Amino acid sequence: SGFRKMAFPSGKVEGCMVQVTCGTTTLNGLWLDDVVYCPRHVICTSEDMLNPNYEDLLIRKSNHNFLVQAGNVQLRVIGHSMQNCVLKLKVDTANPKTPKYKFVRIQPGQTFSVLACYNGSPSGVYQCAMRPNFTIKGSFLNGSCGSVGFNIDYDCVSFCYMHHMELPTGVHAGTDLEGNFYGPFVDRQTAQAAGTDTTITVNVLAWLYAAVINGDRWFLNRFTTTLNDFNLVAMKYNYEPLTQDHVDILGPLSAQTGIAVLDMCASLKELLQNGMNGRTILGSALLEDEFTPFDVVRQCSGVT
Amino acid sequence: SGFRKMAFPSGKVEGCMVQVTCGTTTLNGLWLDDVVYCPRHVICTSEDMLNPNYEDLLIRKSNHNFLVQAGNVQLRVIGHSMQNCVLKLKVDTANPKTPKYKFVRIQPGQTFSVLACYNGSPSGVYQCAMRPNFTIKGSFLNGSCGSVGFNIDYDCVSFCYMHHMELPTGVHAGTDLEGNFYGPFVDRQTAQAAGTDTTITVNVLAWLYAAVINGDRWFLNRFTTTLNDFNLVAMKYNYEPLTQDHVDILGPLSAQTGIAVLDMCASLKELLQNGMNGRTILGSALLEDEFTPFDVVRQCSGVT
Ligand SMILES: O=C(Cc1cccc(Cl)c1)Nc1cncc2c1CCCN2
Ligand SMILES: O=C(Cc1cccc(Cl)c1)Nc1cncc2c1CCCN2
Repeated sequence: SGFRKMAFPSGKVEGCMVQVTCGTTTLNGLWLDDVVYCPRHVICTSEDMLNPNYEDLLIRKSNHNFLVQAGNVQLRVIGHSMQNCVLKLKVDTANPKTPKYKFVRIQPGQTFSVLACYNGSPSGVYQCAMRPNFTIKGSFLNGSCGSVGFNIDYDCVSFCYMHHMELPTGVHAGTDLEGNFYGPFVDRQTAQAAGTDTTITVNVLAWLYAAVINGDRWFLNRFTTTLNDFNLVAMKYNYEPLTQDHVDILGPLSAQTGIAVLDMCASLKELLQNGMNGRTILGSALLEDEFTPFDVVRQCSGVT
Repeated sequence: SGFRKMAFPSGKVEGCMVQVTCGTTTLNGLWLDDVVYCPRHVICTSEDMLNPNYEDLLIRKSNHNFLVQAGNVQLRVIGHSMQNCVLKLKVDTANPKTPKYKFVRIQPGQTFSVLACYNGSPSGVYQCAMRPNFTIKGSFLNGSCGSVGFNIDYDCVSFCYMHHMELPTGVHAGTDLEGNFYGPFVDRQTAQAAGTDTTITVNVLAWLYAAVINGDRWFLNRFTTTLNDFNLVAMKYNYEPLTQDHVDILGPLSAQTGIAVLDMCASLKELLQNGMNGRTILGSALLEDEFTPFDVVRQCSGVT
């Protein structure tokens, strides 16, 4: 029992982290096979970031201008190319610690672990979610760029995020491993404001199921609702609309607890309308939305 | 910017996790050098746990009864000994992945990362604190025993906890790596109730400093207080008494923000008395106490 914001074990990803320096800029790179992936803004100075023309800036760079260091050893760069907002640096050595891996582009509401790095060295690991406004609420300082987000399925690492920037609002934006940003963000130091950060309803419901499984049941009420009635309330509280796909995904949690999905929706509706009244659920005074239904099943079953 | 409940990168500890089986019981072991450490209740059946005489149960066990598996390979047990509540299984092979390590016994209020494991395989990593009642609020299922808690200082892993049991209240108890339980708990299936789970005041203050550093300042007020006045309020709210040692430890955070420790105490006093009023601090609707002052400085400075 007990329910924690748990990240995947980071060892497989730690073995991929390298330092990439170009000119005066140093950030993190991801070394998989004989390619090092990193944010293309490694070629920029702080001035260049105001209005960068990446193609023009990249013309002035050669393979020997990209310094890649894996631990205390230097890797030889034998090629470089720009794919969207990432640079792919071909090195002459395949990473001996390359795990089985995939590059995936996640949807909003999906969770992943982040291995925060500086100078190619890991500092910490934490769990987060891709927000519905395509930002992440991370913990990143200067030099954290190129730190990655990932999920693990047994021995396969699915890389889904690469850190690129912090918006003026303190929230984070980045790309998938093909270099395409999540959301409308661009790698420029310009006014970029995020849209509404709505709550991931299906995740809140999964976490309510995790609470019941772990014994916190005070919020269970004698009511039920319909998808349309629930969604009227969810719109009012800036919650994402719940669909039949979401109800389907909550099926195993509904079966495990014997609480119909729409009954849990009615409990969530009353929590939104009445508040917590100074009470807590799984040690939280607010409704947690960074656990997917898959995360709840995984944590509650012990998948290694 | 941004502030997350961050765990240490787990790779160094993942390379130490093994499966230990004795009879019908399987749990996790920690393989460091040529010794595998594990909870001594690996020799017990579920019936034995009601009133175990570990010395008597251990007499019936020989080296060949302890099955140790590191990945898909079996380790040869050439000796075994009981040290307090842990078994030390001497194997014929030194762990090639043994990191630089220490065994430390932490004090209540101190935080550490847990690598939750099942069958010697890592499932997740999360950050927790040793509660003032010597319990931990973990996320452990059956088979998680022997999972460890640790801190990392550059390349040295300081192991501080080994998981042993879940109390009837859903909270967790375990030992340091010398086999001594934290708190008054015993490795027996008997009525063991935890004492008052008080809030770690110094950690709440550190987290209030982290909030100011990250821009959440609404709770800062025009008041100050004294240690004795603050402590009268802290007693009323089941908060640990704040000492001059704690004020000293918050010195760097006080200097960074320019907010005197006793001024932050007065802000915390008003938060306790008036509540949050539906507001949040660092995305939390309650006062977080599982970040030490060292954790706040580490996260806010980027120590790798
Ligand atoms: O945001 C940037 C630099 C940057 C500027 C403009 C565009 C792009 Cl793509 C990147 N780096 C960063 C990332 N995460 C966190 C923090 C920083 C620096 C300040 C402290 N925190
Ligand atoms: O508590 C025990 C077994 C046990 C019984 C009595 C004494 C001792 Cl030392 C150990 N194992 C466990 C640990 N953490 C979590 C969960 C379990 C099983 C139930 C599910 N969760």
